Amino acid sequence: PIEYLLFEEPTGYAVFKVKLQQDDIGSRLKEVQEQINDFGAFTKLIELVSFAPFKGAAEALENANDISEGLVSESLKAILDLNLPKASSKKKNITLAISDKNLGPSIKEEFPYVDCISNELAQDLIRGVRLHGEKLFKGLQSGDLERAQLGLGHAYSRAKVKFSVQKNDNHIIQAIALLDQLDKDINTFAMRVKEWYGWHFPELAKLVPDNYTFAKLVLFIKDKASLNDDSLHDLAALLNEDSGIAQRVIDNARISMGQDISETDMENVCVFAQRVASLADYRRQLYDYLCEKMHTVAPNLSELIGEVIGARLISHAGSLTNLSKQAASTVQILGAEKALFRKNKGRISRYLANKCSMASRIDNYSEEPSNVFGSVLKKQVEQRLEFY
Amino acid sequence: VRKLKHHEQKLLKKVDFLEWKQDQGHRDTQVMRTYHIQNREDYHKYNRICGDIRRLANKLSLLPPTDPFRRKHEQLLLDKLYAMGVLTTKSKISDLENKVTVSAICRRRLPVIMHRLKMAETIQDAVKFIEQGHVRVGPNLINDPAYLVTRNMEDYVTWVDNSKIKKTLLRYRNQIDDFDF
Amino acid sequence: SKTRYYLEQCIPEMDDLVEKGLFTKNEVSLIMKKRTDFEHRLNSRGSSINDYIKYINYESNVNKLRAKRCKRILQVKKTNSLSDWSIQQRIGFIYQRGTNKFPQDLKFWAMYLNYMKARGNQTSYKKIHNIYNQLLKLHPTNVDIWISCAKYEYEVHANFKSCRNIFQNGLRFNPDVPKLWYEYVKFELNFITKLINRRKVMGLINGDIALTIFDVCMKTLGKHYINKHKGYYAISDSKMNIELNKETLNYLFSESLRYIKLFDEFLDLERDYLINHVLQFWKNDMYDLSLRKDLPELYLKTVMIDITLNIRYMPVEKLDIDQLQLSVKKYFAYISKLDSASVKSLKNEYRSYLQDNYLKKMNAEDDPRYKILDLIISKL
RNA sequence: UCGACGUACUUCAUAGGAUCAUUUCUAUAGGAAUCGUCACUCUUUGACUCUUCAAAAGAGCCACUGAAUCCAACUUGGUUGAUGAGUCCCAUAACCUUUGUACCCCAGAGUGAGAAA
RNA sequence: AUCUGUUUGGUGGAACCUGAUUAGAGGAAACUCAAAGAGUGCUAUGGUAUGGUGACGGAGUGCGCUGGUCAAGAGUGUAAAAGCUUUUUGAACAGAGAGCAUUUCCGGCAGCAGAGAUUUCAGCUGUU
Ligand SMILES: [Mg+2]
Repeated sequence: PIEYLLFEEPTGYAVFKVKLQQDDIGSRLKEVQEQINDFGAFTKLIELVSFAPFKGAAEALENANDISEGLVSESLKAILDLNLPKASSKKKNITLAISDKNLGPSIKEEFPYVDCISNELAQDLIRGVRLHGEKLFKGLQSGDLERAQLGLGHAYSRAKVKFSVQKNDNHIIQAIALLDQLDKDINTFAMRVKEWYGWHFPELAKLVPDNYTFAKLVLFIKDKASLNDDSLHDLAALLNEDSGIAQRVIDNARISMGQDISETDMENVCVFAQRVASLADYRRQLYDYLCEKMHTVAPNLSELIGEVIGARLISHAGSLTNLSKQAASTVQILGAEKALFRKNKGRISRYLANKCSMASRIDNYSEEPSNVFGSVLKKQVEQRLEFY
Repeated sequence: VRKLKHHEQKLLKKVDFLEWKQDQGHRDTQVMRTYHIQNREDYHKYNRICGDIRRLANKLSLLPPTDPFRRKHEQLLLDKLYAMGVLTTKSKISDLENKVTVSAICRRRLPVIMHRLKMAETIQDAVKFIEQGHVRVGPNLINDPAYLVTRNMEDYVTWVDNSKIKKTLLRYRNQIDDFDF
Repeated sequence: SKTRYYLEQCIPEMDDLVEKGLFTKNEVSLIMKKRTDFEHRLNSRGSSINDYIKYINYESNVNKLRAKRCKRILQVKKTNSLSDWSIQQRIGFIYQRGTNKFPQDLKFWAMYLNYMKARGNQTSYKKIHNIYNQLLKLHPTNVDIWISCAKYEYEVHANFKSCRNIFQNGLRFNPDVPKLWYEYVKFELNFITKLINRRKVMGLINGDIALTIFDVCMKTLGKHYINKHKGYYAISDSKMNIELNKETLNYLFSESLRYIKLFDEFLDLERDYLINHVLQFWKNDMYDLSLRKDLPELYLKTVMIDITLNIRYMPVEKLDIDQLQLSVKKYFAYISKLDSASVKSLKNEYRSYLQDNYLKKMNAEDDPRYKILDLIISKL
């Protein structure tokens, strides 16, 4: 006695009409089970009458939640109202086949004139619609059911888990992996800048050993021939004259062995020196972000040892959750290759590692960690330090 | 024909387009293959000769066992068939019925005897050498591969004198004497 | 096979054509040969909607040829027999088969509805309704269908009640489409204006409802726009939430502005009363953003409409100095509450509006109001 | 040499259940098959051409008319480079040694209730 | 080394024995030509086949059908009720196209004006 069928897709709600009723007494016979697999046989059983796609990703999640809770959404109420004919509440009722029994009482409340069925006969039809999928929709735009399932699946799962970007600690791992890379590249490129300008003015590389200062100076003194008293003051403003380099360069540029390189070559040196300048500034900007992120993600661990050292420790474990799950001994050897925590010296290191382990646990398993426990835990280490 | 479904096979049990009872199991084709018989009706000419022997043996068997006529004639038939090579042994009279077959006669054809004498690697190769005039029985060249060789005449099957095959045999062992050729 | 059954259904017609003398047997043979090709095309695998379109066009040409031989040979407009309605019946059946096979193709649905509407006498309107009932169920989210049947029943038939229920039901499926809101309000204002023009007609021979739709339109459209651009999740960042709130305000402001333009057409309605409601709506704070502080540019336009509201529709001939004095009086009041940069922009726009609408259309020598307007423009 | 007796030794049965055999039905209702074809992938077999082990025989001779290969000759390119020849296991590299710089000399899936007096 | 002679790897494959096969065993080529097997793809959809033989269709009337509201009736229950069942009837209202009749009009011909791109439809008057 099934006349209509409700099927819930990730894309929307589909309503079918049952053209023929399959045999119920012989439901378990093989030939009635095979017709569900065969599309030629199945298409004679049901036909699509309506389809109402969701507006977007947001609506899909809301109706996924409502269907999970056995509730009738406004969208579901609209499609059913448009399709199901009006019948008597008592004399005779339009029959609707639904997959979930919990959804029956909800639909009955909204539509008193529809009787819901979810017996094994109904399930067999629902199984067939799921089996053949988009083939039954006669080309109607159902998107791609497999792809939307992936998006909706992650959305539904995280919403129950209440997953947040705040719990994210991989930003720390990215920052540390990038920060040391910048420290390598800044040095490697800065060394090259010393060589290239070394050809044009080799002694100056000796005058200003600090590479970052050398790059800024080279950006100013592009050609050692150009030497003015005002220029001396301007480069004297660069850094300080305490080292006396301002006088040395002017006297030394006058008498030097550097062979003049072409204008195009100088253009590369200044631009490449300009490049070393940008990464240095970006590195400092990223370093502050790592410090800020550490406080938010792991205030206890950052406060106890430090933001950078904590960031290195999290990366070594591979994640904050991995660090927490480790025993105290494993945490100690986790930082024993770079000496992160470093006979009496070892005793502090072993003592400090245990506290760091507990600090990680507070951070990892707290939705909004505080630094209150980090402060006292660090204080306990300080007393241990003074004692030893 | 395509493989018959279940309900079709039940209603078409006796349908066979490739094997019939009158074929007798394609025994003729099988035997023609084993001994490389090129004439389609050579088997059935042999079969009629085998039937004649089997008819006589049956009639003799129905004569009383101690009959001198019965014993004489059965021995003559056993003597003649053994001499031809059709029968391997002369001991038992039941061989006239059980062991008289077309395969026995085909086994005395010239290609097969060449094969057993190792003059050819296969019966097919022996047929080709006969058809190409390399083979002589006695002083007579034979290009008919159906020639039936008796036991006595199997001693005179040999290569033709100027055969290229004969030179290869002697050249291989470094025993070629060009005076002979 | 299905093809043979359909070909045999043609035989009673083709026999009638021969009997009436319109077609010869050889010509009848050629027509059936072409139909045999098409029926096979439709009943086979790989059929496409183009096969249905071709077979419908072919049958149409046969009908035209039959009609012309009817006048040429029989010399009658109609021969009372099957051949009159056989082709028209057949064409409708090809449309049913095509739509069932390929419900996705909206072009074919439009052709089916146009064909049946054109022969109104042959096809009862109830059959038109069945097509729209079936089409609407298959594509509830295509607002064009909802407007189409809403339009069809309001012009051909003029069922405001059923045309209303279409808009009520259409908005139930597609509350996030501003176009359907715009058309629904357009119908209501048409219904009122037709009613008032009907009222005007009786006398010689003897708008709030739209605004409610506008108000719910503003509420509903904003809700869906937030649901979009957020994806599955809410936006944790406080700043990005405020940006999303601005987008809705700018989005809703543009949609509300279109309604302001829509009111302009309806002369019969007290549009100034209709406009003032829209302005009163934007005075209220929405989504914890005040128009004056966060989006001054929108607020300046709102003040602009309010200042010119009383004089917007006053023709140059009927220009009243008192209303201008009320208009300018509104202008100074807003200045005292506006920043210098905002005042400069409003001052420039107000000058331009007065200059283009009135000053350039006023004769300088004949109208004393020209000097007053020029003095006002100079002082502004 | 045969008998009888005694002794020793060899051999012989029979059951329960299912399936296949009737151009439906092998006797049982506990079992399972009734559709006028349109494509694509894969697999098996056989022809045709050529060929190896691996050879053997040429329906045979003349004439005309095409084709292919190898030499000679000539023409182009060629020591200012013809021919032959593993980029594809980073010679844009790996490994070893020396030097310089910064750190390290306790257990490791570490142990698990002592310590101080 | 006119030393030694075992092992490892390659070449080779007598005899005996065992197994399989046999018009001997193979190889290469393909937008070639055949005969078959398996799996997969495709709306692959008449549970009784278009609204229609002037044997007709459209418009409208009536009957019929549907929904709930109200009123009354019957039953049950009560001290009296309230409450519940009703294949009991009626009223107005809201409808479906989903059946049955209906000749009441229209679909022959001419004229008026209107909507859309010479053609399509709607209306009005005369006429068969
Ligand atoms: Mg037995």
